[PDB]
Amino acid sequence: LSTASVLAFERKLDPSDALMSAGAWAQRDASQEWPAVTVREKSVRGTISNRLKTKDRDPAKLDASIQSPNLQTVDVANLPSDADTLKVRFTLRVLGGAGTPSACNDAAYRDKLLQTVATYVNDQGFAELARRYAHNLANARFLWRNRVGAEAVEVRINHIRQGEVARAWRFDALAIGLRDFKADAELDALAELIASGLSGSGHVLLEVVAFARIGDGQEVFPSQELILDKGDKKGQKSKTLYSVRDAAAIHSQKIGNALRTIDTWYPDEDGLGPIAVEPYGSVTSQGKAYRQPKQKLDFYTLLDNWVLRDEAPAVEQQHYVIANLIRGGVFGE
Amino acid sequence: ILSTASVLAFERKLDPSDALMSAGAWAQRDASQEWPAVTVREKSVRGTISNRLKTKDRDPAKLDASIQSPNLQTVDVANLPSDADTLKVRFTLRVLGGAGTPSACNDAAYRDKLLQTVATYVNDQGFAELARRYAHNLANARFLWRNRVGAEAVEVRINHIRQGEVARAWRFDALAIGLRDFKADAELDALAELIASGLSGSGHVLLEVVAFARIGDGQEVFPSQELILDKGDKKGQKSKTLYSVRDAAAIHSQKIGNALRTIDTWYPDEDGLGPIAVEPYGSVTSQGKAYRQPKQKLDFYTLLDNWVLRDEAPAVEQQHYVIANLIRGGVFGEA
Amino acid sequence: VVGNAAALDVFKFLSLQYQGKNLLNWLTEDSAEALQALSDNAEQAREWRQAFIGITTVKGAPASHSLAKQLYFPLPGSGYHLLAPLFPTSLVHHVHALLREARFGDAAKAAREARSRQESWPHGFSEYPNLAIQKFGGTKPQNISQLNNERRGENWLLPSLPPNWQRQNVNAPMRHSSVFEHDFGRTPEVSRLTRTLQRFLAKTVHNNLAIRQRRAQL
DNA sequence: CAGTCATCACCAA
DNA sequence: GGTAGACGCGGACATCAAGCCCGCCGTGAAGGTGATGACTG
Repeated sequence: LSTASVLAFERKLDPSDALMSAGAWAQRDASQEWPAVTVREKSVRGTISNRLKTKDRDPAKLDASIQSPNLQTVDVANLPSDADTLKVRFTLRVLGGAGTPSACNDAAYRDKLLQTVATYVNDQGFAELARRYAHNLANARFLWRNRVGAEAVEVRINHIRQGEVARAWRFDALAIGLRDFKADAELDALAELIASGLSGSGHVLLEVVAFARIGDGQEVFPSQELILDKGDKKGQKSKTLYSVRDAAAIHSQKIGNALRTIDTWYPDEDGLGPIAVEPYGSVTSQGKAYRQPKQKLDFYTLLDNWVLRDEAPAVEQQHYVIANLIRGGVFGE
Repeated sequence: ILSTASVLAFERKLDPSDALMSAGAWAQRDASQEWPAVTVREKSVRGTISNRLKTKDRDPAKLDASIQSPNLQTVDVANLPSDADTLKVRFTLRVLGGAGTPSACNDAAYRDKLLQTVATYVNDQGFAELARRYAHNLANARFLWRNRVGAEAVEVRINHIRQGEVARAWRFDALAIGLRDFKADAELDALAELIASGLSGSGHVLLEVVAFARIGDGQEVFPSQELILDKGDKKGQKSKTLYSVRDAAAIHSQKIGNALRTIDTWYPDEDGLGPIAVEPYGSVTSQGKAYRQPKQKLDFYTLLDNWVLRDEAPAVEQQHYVIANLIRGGVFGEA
Repeated sequence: VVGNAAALDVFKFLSLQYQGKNLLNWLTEDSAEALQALSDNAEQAREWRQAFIGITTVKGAPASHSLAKQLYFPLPGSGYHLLAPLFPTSLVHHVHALLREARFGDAAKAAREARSRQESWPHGFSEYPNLAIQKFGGTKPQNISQLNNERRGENWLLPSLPPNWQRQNVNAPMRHSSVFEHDFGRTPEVSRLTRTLQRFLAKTVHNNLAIRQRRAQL
């Protein structure tokens, strides 16, 4: 018995892209007609402020480049001077059926995987995963640099059945933290909805609205476009900010990253905050990888031990494996 | 062992907004909530050729005709109105805190050694030495670049806003405070400890800085000018274009931020000349001179890696410079 | 040489006799070039001369297949002939070697560097834009006949497209210059016609037996 | 004891 | 609900210096042919 050479898992917890608008507090419950924060291109006189190479360090050019200016063109978005509040709105579907692959080569391995996932589900649900996703919705983790030093953050979540709304939550996103998962009774009512979405019991569509009191005319931070394979002249643009039609925006995959920062079960520094759910636990912006292949805690060891050889891990690693299957990917050999 | 990180990044601290200009009468300063803005105006002008002459087309009839003929140009201009005499300049300022912690890195051990170095700085000397010089540049009106040269009275009103409404109000007189010396008193040091609490994460700091410069009736004010660059236009249609927001002349936020960090009086030429802006290879570019060269080993890229990697702490004067560059930000990496 | 895919290695040993000598036609017939350096007996020489004739001669029976095309053609006053077309391996090898010296090579790229040095005297290079590639076999093309020496399953297909299948959008709205200033037809494909009418107006009539029949259609 | 069905090495810039 | 008949000339359009660094670019499946080898009815 081997694992299949083709495995494809669809993503669950599928969010849209979020769009930005601006206004003032005490109008935030009449905030349906706020104008969008716009993308503005500007040009910058600056200074040569990089390290200087010593490999062709001619002092005729290198000692003289410091004294002369540096001209760059960037992009920037701000709040208006009339307004002091960022608004971010996106939607979220919770699908369910989170153990059945969409593409396979074996059938015995598929039945073994489905009965393994059913063994996981019919003694503990998705509740430990669902309340961790409900934590990351309840605080405003998805506001990445925008909440940093924000004075007050409010997160509103609406459950939507038709044109009318069915259930509404309100929060204080700064009371809820980024390193704890201590909750109350109000967040458990969101966790049970997400756990009824992940188990296929119901249809779940959510509208997440976050308000951040930042300041008059201060700078907001939309997502920056990866511009790849250019081959151009002297940096005609060096920062392009992502927008949709006349509205600054955040990519859907960055919000999707912020929702699945669930993993407090990694070996070395589990007391040092949750990271995202990756197969090799890698945080790239910090330049290291928790859950190496050498310490047998990555997904491609635990999955193969638990599905094939009937070597069930600890429950805290079972949550990691089921989180990797809610994520999705190409897990084939 | 222990080389530098190939990717480093530091988010800025002390982020200002765009300063919008408006105009009105002095002694109506405390009713100045509805003053109309200073608007940018387009004008056409008839100068002479007041410029130098090249001689690659030398002929006795070419250059004489080029001098004796007029010059026709089209520029922008901003003026106070024909009844107002005071320039109101208003922006906000956020102070964040968490100075030495980078936002992106590669080496984990270098990251931990950098945080150990910065944490060893912060406790035996707080942020107060940097915060009182920042509060000096908020106290005088250094952010008024040309608009205070020859001004009669300059008046700064810094509010601290911890709710919808102000909780704490200052009022300075920016001409009695100089531009050359860092001398303080009992009203400036309260602003200095507010900024020092903001830089060390001990609270929420948001300010609303309003400056009032009595200039005169109808005189020209000087909003920021921007680059219309990397086009290669025809005819040179606009030799000067003034920055504005929705129908209001303004100063770029980075020029205000430039003025707020003229702190550096430790560069090895002199200190009595005055401060310069903290930036690595400390260079004023409008004067064409780079103080603090990499030759005399005093720039940020030598002080930082001798202080972090090899434990060679610099002078206590230069540690304020290194921490001021960390409050600034930037992209640091492989040499 | 189409045949067994796991047997096309002895074909290299049988066809190396057209390399070096002129004795490729010495193995089957004219075995005087296969007796002195062959070093085999009469049974071995006869067996080699018999087995080497089965390449150029027939291998199997003449037939077709259900996955073949076999088109119909109407006759002038009769029924039909079935036309079963075949793949011209010889012709595609010739045009493929012909185009690999015309798109790249020595002269067709040294003339491009001569253009890159901006100093060129007249010498002809060739450029084939917007081709297409087709693969035969797949990851292993040796099951097909040879398709490996410098083909590698990459017959290069010349473009034969229509002219007007890459158009733009029509925007003649109620504009202050998109209504009145749009009285000329500012399109993107008239630059070649304007450049031709410009650069064909300086030549005299000293060679005027051909240039006086182009403006009649322009 | 003879057709037929899954596998098996054979090549290959 | 009135035609009527015309719209100017000349002349000129700025010069200077400068344009960033660092890391990285995913995996799985896409072969026909005889030749025994095992099955064999």
